Amino acid sequence: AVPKRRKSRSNTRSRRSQWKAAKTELVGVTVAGHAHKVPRRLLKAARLGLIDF
Amino acid sequence: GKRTFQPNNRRRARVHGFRLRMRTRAGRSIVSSRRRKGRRTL
Amino acid sequence: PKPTKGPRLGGSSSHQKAILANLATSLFEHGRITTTEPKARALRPYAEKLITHAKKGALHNRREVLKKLRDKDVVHTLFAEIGPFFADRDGGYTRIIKIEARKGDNAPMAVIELVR
Amino acid sequence: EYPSAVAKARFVRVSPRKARRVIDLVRGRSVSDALDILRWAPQAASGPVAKVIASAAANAQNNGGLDPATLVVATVYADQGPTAKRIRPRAQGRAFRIRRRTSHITVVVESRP
RNA sequence: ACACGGGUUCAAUAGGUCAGACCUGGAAGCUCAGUAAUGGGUGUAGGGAACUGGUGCUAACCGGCCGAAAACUU
RNA sequence: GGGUGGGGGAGUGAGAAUGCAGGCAUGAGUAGCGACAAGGCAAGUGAGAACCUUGCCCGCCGAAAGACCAAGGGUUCCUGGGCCAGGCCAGUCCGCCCAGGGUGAGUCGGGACCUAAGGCGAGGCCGACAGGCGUAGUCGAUGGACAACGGGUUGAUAUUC
RNA sequence: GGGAUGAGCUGUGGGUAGGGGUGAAAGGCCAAUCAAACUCCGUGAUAGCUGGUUCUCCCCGAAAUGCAUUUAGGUGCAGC
RNA sequence: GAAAAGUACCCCGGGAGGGGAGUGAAAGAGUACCUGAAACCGUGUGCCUACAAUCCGUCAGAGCCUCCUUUUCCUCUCCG
RNA sequence: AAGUGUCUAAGGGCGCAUGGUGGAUGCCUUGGCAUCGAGAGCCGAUGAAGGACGUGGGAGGCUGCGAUAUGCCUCGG
Repeated sequence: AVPKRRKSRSNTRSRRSQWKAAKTELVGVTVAGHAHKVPRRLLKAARLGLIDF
Repeated sequence: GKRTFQPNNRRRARVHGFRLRMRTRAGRSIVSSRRRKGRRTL
Repeated sequence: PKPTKGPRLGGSSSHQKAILANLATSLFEHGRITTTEPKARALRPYAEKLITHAKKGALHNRREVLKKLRDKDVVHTLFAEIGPFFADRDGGYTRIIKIEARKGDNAPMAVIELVR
Repeated sequence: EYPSAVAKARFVRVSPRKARRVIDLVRGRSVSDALDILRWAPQAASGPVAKVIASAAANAQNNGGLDPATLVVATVYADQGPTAKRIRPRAQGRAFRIRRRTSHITVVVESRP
């Protein structure tokens, strides 16, 4: 079926705003160089070395 | 079977080619028409 | 290895078999192998079982490892060096590490390693 | 009030909604905190956004004579750009349009300790 | 999807490893019989996924976040 | 470039015609991303790599998903660069863009041979004119004579060098 | 699934053309819409039918009846 | 743009793109360029909104923010 | 004990400020349409009109030209 009517910009915007993006960072991680803020997921390959950047 | 339009230089020319348009009077008329309109005629 | 629920890797189960045997071939080649994390999650038990046979070390273990890895020579190395290298560890032969997700599909990549 | 640097990427071929879903992740956050956030954001519009946040911090340093370790992103826009309507042919000879929307990222950084 | 529940080194949470319950059905090799097909021995073998219990080997990683202080009356 | 005063003159006023053109919204970051052949692993280049190159696995076709010709296309061929457009994603690559190069015949296939169906058709009959039909004849291969084979070569041509 | 040495399939080249072609006939096909193709022209056809007709105010302000009608959803005359 | 004087030079970038510089009277004229409408898309900011229906307005209307201000006022009015 | 008392903003609306999209309005113009006036009123087998193919130092297009090919000779300005 088709949209019977167009959306009142209220509803449109109200769930364009539920199109978020996630987050996590683990600041202050000493590696070769100056402490990089790799995410908590990856910090084992941050330590060991198996991470670009 | 499943066929649409079959290209050919021989049939294209032997029908919608100049040397056949000028082979009559309605075709001389048609080349005249397209030369009036200013095309790149045929 | 218990099976996997859900859609098997690659395509169907046959391609999952082939994927696993290939990943284990190159794991017992280089030791350090990058895949996407679900491939490594499927391969860690599978590879650890193969290496259990490796540190067993007998023609029946060779003949039950050659029923996974076709290659005679990577398995020569399995039952030559990788096998005895685990003279101590009872279980725990491989190790997963997290790499950054592959650009182009954001596929969570992981490097699986023979422990040393 | 402040010595606030500026920068703007124009005609980045990244659609502004996809670009703003990443913009909303540095809204008022330290400049290098924001760069260190957009390096790990998978949202794959982090390319342009991080490039121009770093460009703005660089402009601060090199043209406004400021120090990196104080900046903080004050404004980030993702203005519309042109759209370059491609044609996609679909089922039963009906020919549908495909907008090539592009954006203008716009950064303004400040200095406030 | 999210959620929910369990666990995070004082760990049995997943994995591996060991001993099981079970599934299959009698491994490979060697040996002996047989013209041979094949059959007996080593030998409930051998293989093995979920079920059970062990065991600190692998992964839970020397974390990031968000979070109170009440305006007061009979 | 316009005021305002007296006048002349209007393609003079839009909210509708499933109106017309341009732009831009809602659906919506949603469907889809074009077959039930299957991919990866190491290395490289690179700003950037699931897709590009080298390898090695692994797999699918193999009366075709291989190798050739005819038409058809018309440079898509090869070398070099490019990645501001397209490739249903990305691309460092590309049948894309740009430059430049590349197609060699006595024998291959056609015309310098022949003709069938059929076309045209000197004179010609018929038609009111337009035209129609046609003889001699000249075209018309899809067919009939006709002289080259084996191998080597380049980035791209081969019974051609 | 039917046919599959045949009333077979297919290639090349050619012929038949719009009240005409062709049709083992269905009014089927004649370049993706054939009870008469498509295009340019008559042409801006035409419709008693449908839709649309754009700025302001001040005053006045109906009708949906009569008669006739190839006429009854139109119109002419009257009435208002 | 009157004239190309079309942004030398450094800076971020792999490029596009920008920042500063400079040209120009104007960059609020940058080879996406005279003026730059509206739809449309954002950023910020004052109000309101998570017990509540209501062609989405209108009227009555508390409050909250607004600039503006007369003064109790401070008599530093010899400057708000 | 009983009673009262807003603060919230995931996000919406409204208004302002600041932008972007787009290209309307204004003002043009290397373009048309419409007439008036004076001509001229045909070209071609001595090959027309209309073109293909080429021609420039270098790509193409338009234009000029034609293997003598943005040209050749004389007369003039």
